[PDB]
This record gives sequence, structure tokens and C-alpha cells, in this order.
Amino acid sequence: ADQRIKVAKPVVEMDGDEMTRIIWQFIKEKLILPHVDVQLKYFDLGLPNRDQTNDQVTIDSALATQKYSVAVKCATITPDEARVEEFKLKKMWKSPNGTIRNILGGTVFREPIICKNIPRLVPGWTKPITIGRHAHGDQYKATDFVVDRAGTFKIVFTPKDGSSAKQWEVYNFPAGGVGMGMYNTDESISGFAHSCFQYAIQKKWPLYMSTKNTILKAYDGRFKDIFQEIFEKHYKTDFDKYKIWYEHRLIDDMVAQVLKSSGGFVWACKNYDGDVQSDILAQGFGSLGLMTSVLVCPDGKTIEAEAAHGTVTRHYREHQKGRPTSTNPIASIFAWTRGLEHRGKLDGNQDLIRFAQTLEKVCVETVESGAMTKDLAGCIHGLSNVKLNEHFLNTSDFLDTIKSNLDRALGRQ
Amino acid sequence: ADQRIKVAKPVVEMDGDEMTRIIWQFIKEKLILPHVDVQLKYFDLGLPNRDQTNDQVTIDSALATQKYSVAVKCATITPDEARVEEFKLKKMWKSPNGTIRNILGGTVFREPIICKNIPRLVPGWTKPITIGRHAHGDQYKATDFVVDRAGTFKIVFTPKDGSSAKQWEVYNFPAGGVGMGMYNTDESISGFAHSCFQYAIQKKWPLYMSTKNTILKAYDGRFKDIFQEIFEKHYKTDFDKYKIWYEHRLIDDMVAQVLKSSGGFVWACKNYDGDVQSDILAQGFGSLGLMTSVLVCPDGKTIEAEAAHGTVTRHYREHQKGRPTSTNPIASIFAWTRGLEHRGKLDGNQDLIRFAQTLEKVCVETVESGAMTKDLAGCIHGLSNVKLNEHFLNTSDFLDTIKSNLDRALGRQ
Ligand SMILES: [Mn+2]
Ligand SMILES: [Mn+2]
Repeated sequence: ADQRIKVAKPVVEMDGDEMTRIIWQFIKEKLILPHVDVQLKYFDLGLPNRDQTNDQVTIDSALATQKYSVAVKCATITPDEARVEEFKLKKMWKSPNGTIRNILGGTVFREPIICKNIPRLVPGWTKPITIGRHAHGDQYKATDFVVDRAGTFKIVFTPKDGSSAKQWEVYNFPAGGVGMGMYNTDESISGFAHSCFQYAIQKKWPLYMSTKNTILKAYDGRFKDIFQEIFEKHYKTDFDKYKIWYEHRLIDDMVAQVLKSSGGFVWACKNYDGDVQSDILAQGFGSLGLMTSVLVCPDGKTIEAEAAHGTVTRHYREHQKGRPTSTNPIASIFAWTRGLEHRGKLDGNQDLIRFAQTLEKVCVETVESGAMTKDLAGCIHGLSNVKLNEHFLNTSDFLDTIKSNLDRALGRQ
Repeated sequence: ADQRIKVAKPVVEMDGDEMTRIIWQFIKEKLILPHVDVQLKYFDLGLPNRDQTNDQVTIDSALATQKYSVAVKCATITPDEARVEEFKLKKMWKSPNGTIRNILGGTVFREPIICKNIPRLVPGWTKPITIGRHAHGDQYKATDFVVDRAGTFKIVFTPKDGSSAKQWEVYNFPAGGVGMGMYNTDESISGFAHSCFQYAIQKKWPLYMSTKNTILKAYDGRFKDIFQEIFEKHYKTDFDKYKIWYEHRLIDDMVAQVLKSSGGFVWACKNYDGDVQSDILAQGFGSLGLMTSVLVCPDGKTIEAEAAHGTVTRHYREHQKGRPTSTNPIASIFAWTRGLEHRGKLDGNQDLIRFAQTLEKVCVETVESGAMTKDLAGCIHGLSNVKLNEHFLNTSDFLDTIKSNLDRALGRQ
């Protein structure tokens, strides 16, 4: 090789679990470190270390991200009963993503990584679609509980200024059941709106925001009102100028509209809807492994790029048996590239920016050239008609191919 | 002569709004009344009458349904700010569907009405999919509010038996925002589970139930636990016997799995998810107008069949100008057939059951023969390449074709 790109500021690195943790290291050693001299503020968010630090490492990584402005995160495990037993956890630690997002705040933008040779499950989507998932509140910062006997469920709001408090009787349970309370803030919703309007303008695409305000008149109505107010005051002039538009839509009408569309728009989703619908989008364009996920804070300075899929336990078990696997690392690679690209933009480091964009292009070109992992090969020839080294490559070999293609792309620059 | 089929018990009829209200009457006059002598317990749920009765007519229709066991419902308008002004409403009346479902309870089963010549937007779904939407609680019976200043949001649960009350601080608002509380009951969830397991066995199909219990551990965990408990105690023996299975899945994993599947399964959805995902299914199979929606109550005797799509305001405006339209009446027709079929099953009226099933088959055969409304014609030739009487027919003419085909079919019997 030659000189490695010098990076003036550090990048926060959040290590993850199982198979994703394994390929994360492969990516670091084969594609990043050899070409980039970056200081990494390492935080092991692997389940074992979270348990050892009583989940404090998760909070620490979020604070570090605020300080340094950029973080790249590896997929992690959100503990359930079985995981508690498997890892002998002292507590069923809450979702680290939820914790990080709550601290940083913002919008998680998700878009498909388009490869011309990968078949879409929804033929009609000829253009990409971007989802802006509000990353704060609602079901992810809720208080839920089980009721085991008849009783009254009420809510009390007590003003800090000392003004008259208010109460609501949510329900008088005749017997057992469940209850929950959730919230969101005008401040968080506003930041969410601004980020989405700005993204739509950058893309020169229309923007749609979905809710079910016909049912949750106050809660969802707030989202609708704030979006419209912010639109009229700050973005309508530009939207009209660029011949795009902004429209609120009821969630059920919206999902049908999207499925029947040809894509080419930004879709602002509440936290829960963003979670559910982004997986429909990823799968619809071809694969869950072909999607980027970047948390953009309202400050327009801080971001957290992540691999938003599972930890591929199946493959991990094989890896533990000393066997190679064919795990798609593309999503993890884009977490690194989006992070390095932002680091470069903040520092005005053109070489780093060019490196990140080059690696992303090389990933797509590599797949389009026919080199890919088993999952993608299956999407083309059928999950039951693909043979190793014939239709797909194992993770390590796939990465070596990317590395080769990368050097070539950089050499011709 | 009067050869109408005699019906011994009444059927509750819930009239609706705008264009659906118009075609509802066409259906009654052209397809139902000429062939069936049924006593209809009429309730006008049109927005104007709901306003006139302070929405009491909605409750009255639900009580009638409990009494007579069968209701057929026309699509209605759920009032928003614009509707309040348009209809000069004294109040923004809540969703009548939510009101009826809360009173009756149960599961809303939704399935596509498959026509061989209508293209799917999701090619992979070679077999139908049925969604069992829990019809009670959650967001549809929630208490939501806007917070306009700093203050504490807390929840208090006070047991009736005098045992220790419980309190939770949901959030301390630093400024303005929104808050809400929602609930569900063990009883309602259990009825929902039973209906879905029974439906899967009737279909000889696997059953999947989705939640996000990794986040809402108590609330969603309750659904997961109750389903598993009921499965093991009442249905595992039959599922094993018929080689089918029951599995819980996280909602985001589930939607991706569904999109990539070939269909052929029952999907139990929480109220909200059922609402959103049923529109994706309807659109995915071809059209929002090609879907049945039947509320099956916990008592295993009461049902409410409805046309679950919009009121087609656009076409209604044209109708008001004395102009004919090409509005798809199939969903509304199936509301009547599913209702009459159940009436027949309860009364042991074979002729009525045969009539209902014959009419459903005739509708499908008619569309497959090439006779259809503009929306379906567009799905085949393209919304911008269809000509009246060439590729599609206006509503009245389409209904006349169905009537003609129906008589021919009933005659062969
Ligand atoms: Mn997700
Ligand atoms: Mn709906």
C-alpha cells in the first residue's frame, strides 16, 4: 500500500455481539485500518461487557459521541428471558439502541443500498425511498405494567409552575390486564420535523409524514400541527421553488400508498412506525442486509451510524465451531463509511470523504459484478440453488474481494 | 311471483357515508332485496344522523348487534377538523368503528378477495394471507393529551381490594409535549388468541402473532404469554396433528418475513398493527377494494361484517353533480354476503347460505370475465389507459352485470 489517510479527530466505536461482532473486526482489519489512521474511542457494547458494567458502558458511549460528534455502531443484542439465561445476566438490560437514541436524540434515516442485480420484492419501487424515523420517545421510553386485579388506572399531570394539576381516569380494570403510558416533547418533534424537511430539500423529493390523528387526536395531532407550522414558516418557500411538496397522511393510507408507488420520496415516521416500516422497505427493495441507518441529531453536527439488522446467531454458532460463514457485511461496512464520511465533512478532510464514498461504491460494484454472500445469492438464484464459490463467497473471501476492488479503485483515482 | 328466500331472524344494517352510502343502496335494491326477504334492523350511521343523535345511534346499533347476532356495515366517516366544518358538527365524534368494536369486542379477520386477473404488487404472495386484528383496546381506547408546560406525568394504579396502590413517574416534562395512556385486558387478549388459533386450525395454516415485547416487556409480554399458555393448553395437540405451527415474532422481523413469504398463513395482529398491516396486505394482493373485514365476537355467535375502505369522496362529488361513477362495490357486497352467510349458519337456512356464497363466487367470476370498475381496470391496463365501457363499467352497469350473472348461477342450482 502506501500512506494511510490521517484523521485529525477521533471516531467513537461501539462494538457489538455474536456474528456481527466477528465481521465488524474483519471490516476494521481488512478495509479500514489499512487505509485510515483514525483514533477510535472504543466502547464494548457486547452483551457480556454491558452486564459487567451494569450497562454503564452504553451511556458512556453516548456521551463520548456527543463529545466527538461521530459514532459507528455494530449490531447488538437486546436481552430477553432466554438471553438472560444464556449469558447469565444479572438483569435484563434494556435496548442499548433505545438508550443511545434517547440521550443523543434526533432522527434515524434509513435507505436501501441499491444493487442493480438484486431483485426487488416490490417491482414497482423503481426509485429509492428514505424513511426518517423519529428516534425519541413513544413506545421506546414508555412505562408499562401488568395489572393482576381489579383497580383504577389514572394519570396525573402536575404543573411545575404550581398551577392546577390535572387527572384522567384511563380505565377501571374489572380484572387483570395491562397498562402503559408514553410521551414525547415539542422540542424533540420539532427537531425531527426540521431534519426531515431539510433532507427532502437536499434530495429534491416530496415529504410525507404519517400518524393516526383521527384516533389519537391530541398525541398525533401534535405531530401534525408542529410539522405544518414548521413547514409554513421555514420550508414552504423552498419546497415550492423545487416543485416538491409536504403532506400529512394517515398511517394506514400511507402504507398502501407507498406499496403502490414508484418510490422517490422521504417518509417521516414516528418511532414505532419507523421501526416496523423500515424493515418492510429494506426487504421490499431486496434484502434486510442492504440498508443504511444513521441517527442524525438536530444539532446538525452529531451522528451515529449503525448496522440495524440482527446479530446472525445461526452463523455465529458455526463460527464458534471454527467454521467459516457467508454473512453479509455490507450494512456494517456502510456504518463505517457513513461515519468516516461525516468525520471527513466536519474536519474538511477530503481524502477521508473520498475514501468512504469510494468504499461504498466498490461494495455495490462488487455485488453487481457477481461477488456476494449467500443471502444475496439466494435472492437471485433461489435460497436452495446456490453453491459456495459458485454463486456466493464466504464472509472473509467476500471481504478480500472488496479489498482488492478497493485498492484498484483508489489506484485509478 | 315472489320467490325470495325467507329469513327467520333479523340482520342489523348500519348505513354509511358519501359514495359508499350510495352504492350500499344500489347493492340492496339490485342484489339483495330481490332475492332475500330479510327483516333489517336499520341504523343510520351516516355522519349527519350521528350528529343529530349525539352519536347515540352508533351505540344503539352495537347493542342491536349483540341482540340479533349479525350486522352488516357500510363505510363511514370518522370526523376531523375539516369534516366538522363541512357537516357543521356540534362535536368531533369519535370513530364509530372503534365504538362498535369496543362494545362488541373480538377479532377483525381480514383477507384479500382474490381475482386471478388482478396483478399483485407483491408477486411472491402466491397464496392468500389472513390477518386477525385484535379489535379491542390499545390506541383505540386511549387517553391522550397535550402538555403545554413543564410538569410531572405520573400513573397511579389503585387496586379495588385495598391492597397497595402503585405509582410510576412516566416523565418530567421540561416543557411542552404530549402524553398518553392505553390498556388492554387479559379477557380480551384471551378471546383474541382463541379465535386466531381456531381460525388457523380451520384453515390448516400456521399461525404467527407479532409484538415488540423486547421493548414493551410487560404490555406486549402479556400478549406473548397468554397466546403461548392458551396454545399449550387448548390447541397444540391439533396443531401438531395437522402439521401446522404457532410462533411469536417481533413485529419488525414479522413484516419482513411476510413480504418475503409466499403467503398461506394466519397472522394475529395487535389492534394498531392490524390496522396498518391489513392495508399493506390488501394493496399487496392487488387492491384496497378487494378485502373482507369481519369482526368475530368472543361469544362465538355474534359478528359484524363491514366494508373497511374509504367513502370515496371524489366520486361522491361527481355523483352529487348527477354524474355516474365507477366505484368498486365488491367490498360492500361481501359485507352483505358474509353477514347473510352467518345469519344462515345460525338459523340453519341452507338456501340463504348458498345464496351468499354464490354471490361471492359470481363477483369474482364477473371480474375475472373482464367486467370490472375503473380502479381494477387500472390495476391491469394502467390507471391512464382505461376507457369507459372499453376496459371498465360504471357502478350501476357493473352491478347489473353481477345481477345477470347471479340469476344465471342461481338457476343452474
Ligand atoms: Mn427494527
Ligand atoms: Mn385502517
